[PDB]
Amino acid sequence: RTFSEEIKEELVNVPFGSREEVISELLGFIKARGDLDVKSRHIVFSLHSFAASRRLLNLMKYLSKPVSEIIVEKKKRYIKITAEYSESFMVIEPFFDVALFVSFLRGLFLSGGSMTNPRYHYHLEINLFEEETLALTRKSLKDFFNINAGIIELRNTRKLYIKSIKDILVFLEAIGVQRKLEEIDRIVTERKVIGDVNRTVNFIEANAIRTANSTARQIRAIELIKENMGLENLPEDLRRVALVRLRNKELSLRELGKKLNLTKSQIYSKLKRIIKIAERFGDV
Ligand code: NA
Repeated sequence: RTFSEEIKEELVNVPFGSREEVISELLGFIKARGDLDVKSRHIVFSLHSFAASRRLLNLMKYLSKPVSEIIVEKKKRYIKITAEYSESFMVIEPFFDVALFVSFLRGLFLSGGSMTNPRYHYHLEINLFEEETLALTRKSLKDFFNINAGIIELRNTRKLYIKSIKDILVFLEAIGVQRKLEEIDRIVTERKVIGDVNRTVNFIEANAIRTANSTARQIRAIELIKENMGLENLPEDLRRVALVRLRNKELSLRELGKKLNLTKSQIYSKLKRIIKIAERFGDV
């Protein structure tokens, strides 16, 4: 089951605050996915969500309004719900009020909205044809909940989207999601790693101390060999490595390697051999 539909399942039995909030949520369904025909007295809803379809049926039941037909129009296939038109449906001003607006948002989201699995993306969207509706919705999201949302063009439709995981949680909780807010936080909190600047400094020092102690140990090993047997009496490939280290004592192993067409690991293996040889003569 998609993460999005799991969120929508939580909303199927959210309370019906009042008749006004019920009609406001229905208007959300109507605006997003309703093909309205006042003359023939019907509304055709096209829904890709079963959670959304069940919520729509529960709203119509609350209002005591009959739904006449439920069919699948033959992934791209969708649910067609035909219901009776009532002028009361269109009388509500859904933005005027945070209670009315939250119900409108729930309707918009259930019918035409979706949300990405936050393990992969931060994305919650609402698809809508009308341009005014989307702008007004975006303004009310900001005024009421301080939620910043962008807008996207798709020719067939336009998308309102929220990319802040903070704003997404506020949005979801506002419309009545509960269980899944905990799962989202466990995912968000688990991607995080916080702080210690002193731990960072400690780590950087430790690596620098390792590198310095190694380099000193290389130099010391080369000096002992030079004193006791002569570098000229090393195997040719170790001899060049000993000289390059001794002549370039502040270079990294990578940079020492470049001077002999050797990789860092190659020059490092040779330095280890040189140190092994120098144990003969003294502490290294
Ligand atoms: Na050199």
